[PDB]
Order: sequence, then C-alpha cells, then structure tokens
Amino acid sequence: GSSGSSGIEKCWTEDEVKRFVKGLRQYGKNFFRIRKELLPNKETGELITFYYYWKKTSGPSSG
Repeated sequence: GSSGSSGIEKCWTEDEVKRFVKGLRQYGKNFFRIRKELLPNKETGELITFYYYWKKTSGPSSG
C-alpha cells in the first residue's frame, strides 16, 4: 500500500562546511553571530545539530 523511494539527497554543501569550521575555529561558541555572517540564510537548527553530530558525544571506542 504505502511505498516509498530514496535517491540523491542533500543536507550540507562543501562551502557551508568550510565556512562553518572556519567560524567555529575563528570565533568559537557563537553560532548566533557566526551564522549571521556565514550562513544567514540557513537556520540555526542546522548548525546546532551539525555541530552536535560533528562533535560525536560518543567518541572513539574499542576495536
């Protein structure tokens, strides 16, 4: 009945990532402003989530 699909999706570009890092390294903890100067068109949510995921609260584990 209810079927779905999946293909080429989009989440973050190379430019966005580059700027994000540059801002987090240059400024630091202030996405509120960093984003306003970097990606003012995007949403703070994307940055917050991205940072949390990029930080990986879990970290490296045994192997």
